[PDB]
Amino acid sequence: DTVTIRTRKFMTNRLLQRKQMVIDVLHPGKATVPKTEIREKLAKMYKTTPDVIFVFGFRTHFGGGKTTGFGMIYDSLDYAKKNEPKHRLARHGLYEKKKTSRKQRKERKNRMKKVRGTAKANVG
Amino acid sequence: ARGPKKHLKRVAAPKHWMLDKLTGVFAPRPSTGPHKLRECLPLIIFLRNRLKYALTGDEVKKICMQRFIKIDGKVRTDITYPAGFMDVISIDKTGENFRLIYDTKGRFAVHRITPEEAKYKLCKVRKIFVGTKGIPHLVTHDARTIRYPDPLIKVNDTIQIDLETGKITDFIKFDTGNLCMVTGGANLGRIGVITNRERHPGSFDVVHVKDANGNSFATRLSNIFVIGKGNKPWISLPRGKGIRLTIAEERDKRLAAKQSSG
Amino acid sequence: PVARSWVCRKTYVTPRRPFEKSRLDQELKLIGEYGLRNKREVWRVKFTLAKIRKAARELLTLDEKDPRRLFEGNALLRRLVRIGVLDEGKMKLDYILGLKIEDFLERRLQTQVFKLGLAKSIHHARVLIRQRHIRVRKQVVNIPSFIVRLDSQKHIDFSLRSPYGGGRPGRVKRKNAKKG
RNA sequence: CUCUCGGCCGAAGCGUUUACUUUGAAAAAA
RNA sequence: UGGUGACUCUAGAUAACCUCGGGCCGAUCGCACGCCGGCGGCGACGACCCAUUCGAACGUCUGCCCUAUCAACUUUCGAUGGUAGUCGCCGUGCCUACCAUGGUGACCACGGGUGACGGGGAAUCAGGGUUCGAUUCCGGAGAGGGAGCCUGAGAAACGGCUACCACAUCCAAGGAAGGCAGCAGGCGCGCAAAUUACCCACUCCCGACCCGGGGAGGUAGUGACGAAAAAUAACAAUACAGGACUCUUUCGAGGCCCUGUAAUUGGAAUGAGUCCACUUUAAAUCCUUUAACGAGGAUCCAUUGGAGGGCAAGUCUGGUGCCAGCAGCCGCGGUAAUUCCAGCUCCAAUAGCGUAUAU
RNA sequence: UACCUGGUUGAUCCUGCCAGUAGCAUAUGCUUGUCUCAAAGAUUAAGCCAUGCAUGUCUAAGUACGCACGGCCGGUACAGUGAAACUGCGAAUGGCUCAUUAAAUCAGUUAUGGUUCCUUUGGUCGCUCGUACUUGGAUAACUGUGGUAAUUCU
Ligand SMILES: [Mg+2]
Ligand SMILES: [Mg+2]
Ligand SMILES: [Mg+2]
Ligand SMILES: [Mg+2]
Ligand SMILES: [Mg+2]
Ligand SMILES: [Mg+2]
Ligand SMILES: [Mg+2]
Ligand SMILES: [Mg+2]
Ligand SMILES: [Mg+2]
Ligand SMILES: [Mg+2]
Ligand SMILES: [Mg+2]
Ligand SMILES: [Mg+2]
Ligand SMILES: [Mg+2]
Ligand SMILES: [Mg+2]
Ligand SMILES: [Mg+2]
Ligand SMILES: [Mg+2]
Ligand SMILES: [Mg+2]
Ligand SMILES: [Mg+2]
Ligand SMILES: [Mg+2]
Ligand SMILES: [Mg+2]
Ligand SMILES: [Mg+2]
Ligand SMILES: [Mg+2]
Ligand SMILES: [Mg+2]
Ligand SMILES: [Mg+2]
Ligand SMILES: [Mg+2]
Ligand SMILES: [Mg+2]
Ligand SMILES: [Mg+2]
Ligand SMILES: [Mg+2]
Ligand SMILES: [Mg+2]
Ligand SMILES: [Mg+2]
Ligand SMILES: [Mg+2]
Ligand SMILES: [Mg+2]
Ligand SMILES: [Mg+2]
Ligand SMILES: [Mg+2]
Ligand SMILES: [Mg+2]
Ligand SMILES: [Mg+2]
Ligand SMILES: [Mg+2]
Ligand SMILES: [Mg+2]
Ligand SMILES: [Mg+2]
Ligand SMILES: [Mg+2]
Ligand SMILES: [Mg+2]
Ligand SMILES: [Mg+2]
Ligand SMILES: [Mg+2]
Repeated sequence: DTVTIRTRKFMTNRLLQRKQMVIDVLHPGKATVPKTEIREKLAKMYKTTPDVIFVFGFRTHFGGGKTTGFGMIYDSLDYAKKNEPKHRLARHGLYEKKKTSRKQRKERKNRMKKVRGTAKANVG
Repeated sequence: ARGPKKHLKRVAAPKHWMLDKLTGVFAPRPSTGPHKLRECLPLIIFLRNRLKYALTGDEVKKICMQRFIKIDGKVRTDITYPAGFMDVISIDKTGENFRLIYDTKGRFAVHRITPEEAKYKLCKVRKIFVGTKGIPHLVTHDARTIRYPDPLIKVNDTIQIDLETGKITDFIKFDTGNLCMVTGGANLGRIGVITNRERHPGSFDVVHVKDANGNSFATRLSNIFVIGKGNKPWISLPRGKGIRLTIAEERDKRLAAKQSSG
Repeated sequence: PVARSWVCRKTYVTPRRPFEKSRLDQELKLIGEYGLRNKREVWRVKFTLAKIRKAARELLTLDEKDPRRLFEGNALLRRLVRIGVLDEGKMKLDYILGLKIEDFLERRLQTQVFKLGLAKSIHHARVLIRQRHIRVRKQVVNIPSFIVRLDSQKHIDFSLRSPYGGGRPGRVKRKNAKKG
């Protein structure tokens, strides 16, 4: 019941189709507030929906009073999918990374380097 | 080292970029262009470190690939494009225009200009040569060559270029009494009236310049840029009007602002 | 090449003569009177005072109208007045040479916590600070060697999340109340 | 320091040349 | 015509030339589509030349350690200069032909050595100095040792090629393939130095490129190199060695203040740990934030060196008896050892402190 | 913090060194609870290396007749996604190390009026009086026959 959100800095990135701000969270007696509900607070504060709000970099100060992070509110979900880094979309479930490792791909590449044209597709 | 170098160490980057130490090993390494590497401001530095429109380099690339940034009226999608002195950066999507003008402390200040003033620029002339069936040619500090210039235009003069067409509209001759900015050295960013120029044949020429507050300083001739005819500049000056405060008066001004705050 | 910084300093210096009665006695007096952990804290304070005295001595030999002397002397005097070591009525450069080690030791958070009555001893003050019971303004300060600024002195409270300030009983009180 | 040029000054020499001293400029970042 | 301090510069005029191993003078792609029978808007590639940027390469001036048990050196095979050329991207003995006899040196030439890559810098330092700089920035060099090349704007490139020298792999004995002073890792050498980990999320680089790649780089692991902060207890009550303070006449009184045997009591406060959840992050870990548990020998138990002098702290006790040993130096030990071996006590620094070596 | 102390003599004052004292770097010993930074096969062997990785790259816009997918319509030359291959660019940067090197390297200062320069940027690109409503031959990918114990061979 006692969790306050304030936004210190604020700018409208018209070129990146969003609003970017610094968020400070007041939670005097609780753990660091989860991102999922900071998103709800931001959506209610800015009269948007939580699906276009991306928050990150939340660091809690010594003594346990406040947390500070950054937030973006996109004009639309398609703009967010165009402009957001892929890992932040994966946090919201909108993106999935490939399951291969660096070693797997590197060894496959160096194996393919030993064969001529179509046989390159026959090694994996 | 065989062949040209393609990297730039962060600690080896020019100091006026105001780059920190712990963000990375490397620096943006400006692309080859109209301005020298040491005297330019790469597009990424301006768009990310200065204006805070982007948080990372990838965001700067995303901004530039939508063709929103124009440098002197032309769309520039290269994020390491060297933008230098008197360049005009236009962002139509958000609708602002900047002119890269040195601040008093020798750094490119964020200086917003009106869209009327973003239609032209001033260029120092570097050389004049006749070629190709007796056609004269001018070369500016911006690496643009203009054929058929006014016969009165001599070296070390200043020409006003209409960015849309690229032609000369008027000019200021290099003479005592004309306003100038220092574009290099210890007095970089300082604005004053030219007092006297002493010639040393076979060597560098020294130009003496007096501020609006009465302070005088010398520079080399290659470090002088004619800004206006007489006391009146032909462009808008940054918030600091080109005068340098000593550290004492700067501290006094800061303290006065602190006292008046709140 | 890496993206790391390697600037670091030693905050103290060691005395040249390891065993001498007068120095040992004076250091022990300071340790007992200000509740210090060891002699390294005394030598740390001594080193800061020595650096300040060296800077002042460098400035004194300069000309009075020298702009560098005026600038850094003003900065040094304002820093010393700001932490409470110097008096505003004694804001001349030579008075810096009159400062003692006890002046810098009196501005620690430990001694100020003891002087304000939040603790009944200097050692109780140290354990109170290290146990997160003490706050300066709104920030809970955990470091005994926290030089209290002159403006920051009036805001030293009991850290309202602590049992002494915020009225929440600790481990021992809760366990002993459960035994009832 | 003066005799000449250009608008009382700006120019020109050369006072044997310096060393020295003071100033100014140019001088990577760390 | 224009320019420079200074052109044999720039431009102009004339007579020719213009390499078959040729110089430019568009036979290229995409998107919108149009107008008046033909004209066209945006771009992308390409291109001789000029300028510009990024350079690079030669030069100018001054500056380098030790050594004379190195005093004369270079010049017949260029040493110094002149003339003409060759080659080179160009200025040049760069090389050639012909000439001249020059050029350097006690102001240290030439030769030798260096545990010599050079700087920015580092340690110490009153002032002056001495020493270090392989090491993340700049410059140079090299890719086992020499040498020679192709391609290319740019290598005399070695994660390109061709040989020889030294090593060395597979072989069916005919042949083939090599280069970790890249990241990990192994051997060897040693007094002496970490994981055959995760990732392109950040900084930037490359490419035809908003998209791919990057052991550059970032993140963890090991890590007492070193630097910063900083626990190992605090308080109250007793009881007192007790002390000061205090009246009284000595006791006493003095119950104000302090210290400590306190294996005397007593509740309070905590984080080291264990551990949900957040937060962190590319994914994590750590730190920070917060539940729950978590301290009386609070055994949740601080060490390393010393105790004759230098130099701080025991001529206390037991053992040994010029032995064993200590001792940087002076010295201690031969039956009452302030010095050895121990117990107790004490003191110096303290999460650190001894020792060897360079300075 | 501009500092000294023990040791030659029966005793003294000197010279003078030895020893002590503090810092800094390497190694090593004993010890080690929290937390933030952080050096790290330089020294001896620029000694030798198993194994894996460290340099690749496509836009709307050079070349697509791989059904490998997918058509929409099915003669609409060429829908689109697109492996491969040709073409172009990069691979001369970065990283490592310190063997060589003693006016050499390097540093500051100057010069190129004595040269080269991919790229980016601007100029120039009907300036020349002499089949075009589009020219020619290949080669790769692909399809098929193979050789060698063996290679990123062909
Ligand atoms: Mg390199
Ligand atoms: Mg010149
Ligand atoms: Mg510097
Ligand atoms: Mg010649
Ligand atoms: Mg000759
Ligand atoms: Mg000859
Ligand atoms: Mg060597
Ligand atoms: Mg050296
Ligand atoms: Mg080195
Ligand atoms: Mg070495
Ligand atoms: Mg280097
Ligand atoms: Mg090489
Ligand atoms: Mg080797
Ligand atoms: Mg080679
Ligand atoms: Mg290799
Ligand atoms: Mg290489
Ligand atoms: Mg290795
Ligand atoms: Mg061994
Ligand atoms: Mg070690
Ligand atoms: Mg990346
Ligand atoms: Mg990528
Ligand atoms: Mg690395
Ligand atoms: Mg671990
Ligand atoms: Mg050690
Ligand atoms: Mg430490
Ligand atoms: Mg903790
Ligand atoms: Mg002991
Ligand atoms: Mg003993
Ligand atoms: Mg002793
Ligand atoms: Mg003593
Ligand atoms: Mg010893
Ligand atoms: Mg002894
Ligand atoms: Mg004698
Ligand atoms: Mg004697
Ligand atoms: Mg000594
Ligand atoms: Mg010692
Ligand atoms: Mg922990
Ligand atoms: Mg190394
Ligand atoms: Mg080695
Ligand atoms: Mg290819
Ligand atoms: Mg290119
Ligand atoms: Mg290439
Ligand atoms: Mg061009």
